[PDB]
Amino acid sequence: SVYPKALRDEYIMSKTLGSEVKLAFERKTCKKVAIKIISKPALNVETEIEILKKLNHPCIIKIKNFFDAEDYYIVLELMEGGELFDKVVGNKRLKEATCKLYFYQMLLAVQYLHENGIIHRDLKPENVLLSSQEEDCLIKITDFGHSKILETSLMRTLCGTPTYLAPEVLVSVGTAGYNRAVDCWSLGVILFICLSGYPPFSEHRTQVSLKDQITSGKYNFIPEVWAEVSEKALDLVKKLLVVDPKARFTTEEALRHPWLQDEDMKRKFQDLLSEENESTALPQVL
Ligand SMILES: NC(=O)c1ccc(-c2cc(-c3scc4c3OCCO4)cnc2N)cc1
Repeated sequence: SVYPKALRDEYIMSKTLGSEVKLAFERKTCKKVAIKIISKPALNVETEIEILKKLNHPCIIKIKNFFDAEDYYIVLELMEGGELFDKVVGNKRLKEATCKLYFYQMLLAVQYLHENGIIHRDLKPENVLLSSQEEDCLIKITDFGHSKILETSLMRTLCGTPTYLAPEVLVSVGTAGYNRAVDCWSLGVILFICLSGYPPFSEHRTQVSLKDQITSGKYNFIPEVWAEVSEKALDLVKKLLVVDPKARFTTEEALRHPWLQDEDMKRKFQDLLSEENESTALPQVL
């Protein structure tokens, strides 16, 4: 098959980056972009586009253009560093200071989403992108297909008498409003993987079921591997891998954790930030 005419009109398509995501060039600027192809569905796409249009944050990918045709085409910022996944697969591990730089950006991004009433719901190494091939770089969150936009139903229900209201609804009031905490769990797992080169929950060399490990919260701790890692880092992971969503660390609490009170790391991030902004900085009023 071929690409839609409206797309071909503005962009020159190119190689596959991930088998789907393609490299392409905007004709007007000769600049590199990334184009995500979603085969026809509608719903996930509708929300993803609507989310990407309204969000504006350095650690969240930006949408440049959209094409609704034989298939869906979403035009995004090209992230040259690729997926974080490819940096941690094959038991590869990142140096702790890099985990801190990356994770700090993940936390800001996800905090920003929660502030804006959005739950990602699919945080994984694959949906985290690096801006460059340098190991010191900006990261951006991607893939909002599974996202949720924020209990209004329950809220309406609590107005008025529960004369006819079922018990399980009232019981659900306790935990109502903590859906965002699933993102913090996911962050916890990502941080674990990054620090250790291996996953906290798997079926490899174990007879307890994946489900069971997770609900129990008994992650596979391998002291050999973790001796390399700080006690501060490990502590943060522990407060994110908390089974009770009400007790689990929020992004704010993670951001205040001692492991993240690291002025050098922050400085380096600011550095990479303004360096990215140089491209677009208009002179301003003194
Ligand atoms: N699942 C998604 O929504 C999504 C969106 C954008 C990207 C993305 C990937 C890349 C990649 S992947 C492997 C690469 C590469 O670029 C450098 C060469 O090697 C680049 N930009 C993107 N926006 C992935 C998934």
